[PDB]
Amino acid sequence: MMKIGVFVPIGNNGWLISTHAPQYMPTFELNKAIVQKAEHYHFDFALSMIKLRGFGGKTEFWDHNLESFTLMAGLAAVTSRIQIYATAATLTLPPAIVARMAATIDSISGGRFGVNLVTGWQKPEYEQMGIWPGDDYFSRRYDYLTEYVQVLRDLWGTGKSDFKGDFFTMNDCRVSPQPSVPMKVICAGQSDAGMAFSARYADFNFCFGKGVNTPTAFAPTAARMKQAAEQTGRDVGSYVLFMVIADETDDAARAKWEHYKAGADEEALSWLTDPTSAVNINMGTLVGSYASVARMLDEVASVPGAEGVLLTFDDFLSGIETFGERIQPLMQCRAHLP
Ligand SMILES: Cc1cc2nc3c(=O)[nH]c(=O)nc-3n(C[C@H](O)[C@H](O)[C@H](O)COP(=O)(O)O)c2cc1C
Repeated sequence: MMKIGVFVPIGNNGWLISTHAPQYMPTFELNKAIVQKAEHYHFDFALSMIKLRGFGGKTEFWDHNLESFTLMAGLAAVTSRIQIYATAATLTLPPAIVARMAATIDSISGGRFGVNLVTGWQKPEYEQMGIWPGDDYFSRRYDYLTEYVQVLRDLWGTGKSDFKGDFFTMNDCRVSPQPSVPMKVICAGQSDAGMAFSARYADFNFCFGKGVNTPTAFAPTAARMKQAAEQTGRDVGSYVLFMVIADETDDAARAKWEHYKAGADEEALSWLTDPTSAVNINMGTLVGSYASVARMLDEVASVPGAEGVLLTFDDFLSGIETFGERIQPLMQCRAHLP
C-alpha cells in the first residue's frame, strides 16, 4: 500500500534540461489540468517546490517559476479531494505570514493543505535579494528552522505565540482562524541535521530516488530516516522522488530517455554544477514499459520506511494519463483504489 503524489511543474520544462524534452511555461491553467487529472486518477497529493532563480541556457531552465502558496491556493479552489502542499522558503516569509497563509488555504481546500518547510541552501536564490544570512547559515539552518516551526506550531495549535529565540521574538503574536484539521508539515532533509528536524516536526520526509531502474537504491536513505524517527518515537515515513518515463515497451521508453539525454542543455547544466543523467538533475528515473514501471514502483513500496512516491514525468499531461490507465492498475501497492 503506497501513496502517490505529483510534483507539479511550477517551473518551465518541469525536470528535463534538454532541447529534445517538451518545452512549456508554468501556467496556472497547465498546473490546473495536471492536478485535476491527478485527482481523477486518485493521486493522494500534489506538491509544488519554490525556485527563486533559474539556470539559463538554451531552455532558460527554471528562469520562469510561479510562487508556491499562491499557485496552491488557486489549485485548492479547483479541486475537492487531493491533498495540496506548498513549499515555504523560510528565509523569505515570516512564520506568522506562513501560519495565516496555511489557515487560508485550509479554508479554500476544506482541510486538504500542508506545508513543505525548507531551509534553502542555494546561496544565489537569496543573495540576489540581499537576504542571505551569510555562510554560517549552512551549519545553523536547522536551528533557524527549529525556531520557525515552534512559532508555526504555537500559532496553529493555540492561535498565539510568545516564542523568544535567537531568530524570532513573538510578543503575543496572534493568528486566527486556526486550521480546521491538524496542519501537515513535511520536510525534505537528507542530512543528519535535516532528518533529526523531520523526526521531531514532520509528518513525512521526502528523499531522492537513486539511479536508473534501481528502484530500491535509496533504501539506505530511508533506513537513516527510520533511525532518526526512532530517536523521537514518531512515525515519520519516507516519500521518494522519481521521474517516470513509461511507454508501451521497454525499448520505446529507453528511446525517449536517450532522445532527452541527446538534447542535454549543456549551458544550463554548467550553471547547475546505465548512469543517472544531469538532464534531470541526476534524479531517480524509472524507464520502461507500463508493466516494467508498475513492477519497479511495487519494489519501492517494499523498502523499509517508504510510504509513498512523489512523481515527475517527461510529459505530465500524457504521463498522468498513462500512469492512471496503464501503470496504476498493475500496481499491487494501489489495489486499495476503486
Ligand atoms: C522532493 C524535494 C523537494 C524539495 N524542494 C525544495 C524547494 O522547493 N526549495 C528548496 O530551497 N529546497 C528544496 N529541497 C531541498 C531540501 O529541502 C534539502 O535542503 C535537501 O534535500 C538537502 O538536505 P539537507 O537540507 O538536510 O542538507 C527539496 C528536496 C526534495 C527531496
